[PDB]
Amino acid sequence: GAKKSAIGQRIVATLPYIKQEVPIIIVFRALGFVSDRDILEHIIYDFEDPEMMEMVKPSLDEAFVIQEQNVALNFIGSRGAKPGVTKEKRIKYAKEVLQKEMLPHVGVSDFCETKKAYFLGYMVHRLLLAALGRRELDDRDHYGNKR
Amino acid sequence: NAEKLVLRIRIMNSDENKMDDDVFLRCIESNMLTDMTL
Amino acid sequence: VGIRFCQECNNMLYPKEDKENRILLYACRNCDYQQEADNSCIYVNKITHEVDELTQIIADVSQDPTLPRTEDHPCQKCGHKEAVFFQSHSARAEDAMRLYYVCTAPHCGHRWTE
Amino acid sequence: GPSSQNVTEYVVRVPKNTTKKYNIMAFNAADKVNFATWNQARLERDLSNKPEDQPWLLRVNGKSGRKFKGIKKGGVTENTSYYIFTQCPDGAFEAFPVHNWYNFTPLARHRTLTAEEAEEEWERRNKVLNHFSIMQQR
Amino acid sequence: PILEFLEEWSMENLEEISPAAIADATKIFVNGCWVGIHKDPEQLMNTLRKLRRQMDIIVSEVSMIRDIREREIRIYTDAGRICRPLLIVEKQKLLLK
Amino acid sequence: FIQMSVQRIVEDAPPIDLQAPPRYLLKFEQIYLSKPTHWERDGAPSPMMPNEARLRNLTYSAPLYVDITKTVIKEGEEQLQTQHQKT
Amino acid sequence: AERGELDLTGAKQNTGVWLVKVPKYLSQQWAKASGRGEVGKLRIAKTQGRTEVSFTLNEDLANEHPFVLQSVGGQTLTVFTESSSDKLSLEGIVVQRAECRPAASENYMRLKRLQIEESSKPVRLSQQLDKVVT
Ligand SMILES: [Zn+2]
Ligand SMILES: [Zn+2]
Repeated sequence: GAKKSAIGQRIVATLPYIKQEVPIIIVFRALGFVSDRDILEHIIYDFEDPEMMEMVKPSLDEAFVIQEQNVALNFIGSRGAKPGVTKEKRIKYAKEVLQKEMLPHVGVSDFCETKKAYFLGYMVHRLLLAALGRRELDDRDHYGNKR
Repeated sequence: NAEKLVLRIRIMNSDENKMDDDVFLRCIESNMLTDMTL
Repeated sequence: VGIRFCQECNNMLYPKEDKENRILLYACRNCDYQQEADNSCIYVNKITHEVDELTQIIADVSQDPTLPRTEDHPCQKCGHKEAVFFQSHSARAEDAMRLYYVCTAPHCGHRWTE
Repeated sequence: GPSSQNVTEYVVRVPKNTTKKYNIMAFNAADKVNFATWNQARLERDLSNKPEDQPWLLRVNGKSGRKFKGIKKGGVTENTSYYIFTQCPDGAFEAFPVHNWYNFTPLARHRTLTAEEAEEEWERRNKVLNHFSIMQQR
Repeated sequence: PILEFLEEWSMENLEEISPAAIADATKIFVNGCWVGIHKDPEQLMNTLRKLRRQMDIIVSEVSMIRDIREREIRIYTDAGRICRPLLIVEKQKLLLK
Repeated sequence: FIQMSVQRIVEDAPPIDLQAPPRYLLKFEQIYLSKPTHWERDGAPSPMMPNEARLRNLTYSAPLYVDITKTVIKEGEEQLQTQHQKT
Repeated sequence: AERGELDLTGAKQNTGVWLVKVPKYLSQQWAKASGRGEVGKLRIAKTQGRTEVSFTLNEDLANEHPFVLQSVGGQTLTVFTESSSDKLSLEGIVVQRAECRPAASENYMRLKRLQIEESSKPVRLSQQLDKVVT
């Protein structure tokens, strides 16, 4: 597309109990990280790497409109499997989804958003390395990935 | 003769004289890289 | 190449042009903030991307016991005879057979390729 | 001089109880927080949930100044404790346990797009023109 | 017991660090959870290996993996991991005598 | 599984809260297992040997018991806490 | 001047404080009495181009704790307190971070093992029952 190939390749997230995926940056907005620098700090640990910074540009533009945590939570709640009757209930549902359903192994406590942002950023960071070719793709057959 | 081969591109003068003067180059740059056939 | 962040809301700064002065300006979005651009390059991509692997190589790899070690390539920085050699083995290269050497002397993470 | 070999030793005191609790306030380095302009500030519990188990809201210089939100550290220090040493005239260090750890980040102030407004932009999210212009119209 | 020991040693919790410090340090993962970062990965692995071999805090079935290139230490304690006994070799010699 | 997982599963289960307004709570704490037992027609328990299970087409199963504590509140500033040991 | 106002006087004086990470046993011993007004002495030794921090445990308390400093330029830390009379104040700004480590290495794990075992007491396990419940 004209503008489709200009921004590049954008990253989305398929969170549980959501019918349709959401932009990755939106999930960071919901977790409480609003500014781009705060979000990118959890994804790119070395700002001196121009290659990594470009990979996240299309993702930032996709979620440019959403600029507040409550706005982001409503967007996540709006796409929930059981959309809320009102906007306030949508935010509560989205908060519950991220609180327990998203990355539960990281934590389920009400104050684990920071830990979930780091791991989610690590998931994005790992994806960028695969996209950049810096790290080899995981092997399903590798038996240390099995239980 | 120069060790580096270069090709400078700029938008038409008539349009300069609607989408975006900056983003449009990226659309052209991406479009020319793949869609254009040499 | 340089990525700039707003000084008010710590958001991304995108390039913008002021017709009044005809000088590149990095203007924050949703922040009515502007900055004086100096690089003059807003976007650059290298299709060949001949990015040096030595920059990517981490000196800690010299502690890997699974890497081969050669005494025939002494370190230039310190002269340590022992060195640990390996291949990049990273995608986008299409030809990964050259060896990169890392000095095994502690505190000397010198990296070189022959 | 004496500073080249100065040795200082002070007594450590641990009062059983204090009227005021001690907690850590953390600011990110990139925030460039400066207290010179902090003429006035307000710290209170949030009202979004609508108390002791809710986030803390920090406001500086009223609405004009920057606003920060503090969140309790989810990770508990079951195997760790934190103490702060404060200089006193008696010359003996005093250590107070950290009741809580709070992380504060700045909150940007501007005409942020509302939830209803974001719905319209969702139509053009895939295809949008002149990202700068979207804020100007609002 | 692994997390308690890691906190005692020079491992900084994720909450109590600035993101600028994560670049040089190695991420510490326990059962897939990024517990924190550590500035001396080599010494930690030697200490972690020593404890497991002495069976002090780390049980025999706990596997510690250091990805030197990726600057990551992965500690796995969950079930379902297939392992086998191997003789330890130090300085090109068997510890079995 | 028997020594840890079963007990953890019972412990991790949320307490049962019921409202009528009298309020009822059920909390399960301790798990007990008896040796594999078989009950005769008369109802007399007896240890079940694996060969007898094989011969008589029985299931080699051990009875499972759980200590249940029940607390009831009847908005009368009184609380009654009754525990059923080895349910 | 209001209830929510923060007494930022401590920030004005630029008072410096030290953040120290210590294990539980050291604090647990302090928590034992916690009212004698004394738990030990903090000794700091400085040389021409090196500084070392160490702490000594009180003899009565027992019946060496070397300290390692950490960089504080990567994060700015401040200390504030909330008064019971609803009067918040800022004690000061953290200027240095330190951590406490155990002098012993082998027998120290023995104390840790006891703590791990002690914290395992609430860990309930299924109990074999000799006689079927009747
Ligand atoms: Zn801005
Ligand atoms: Zn060398």
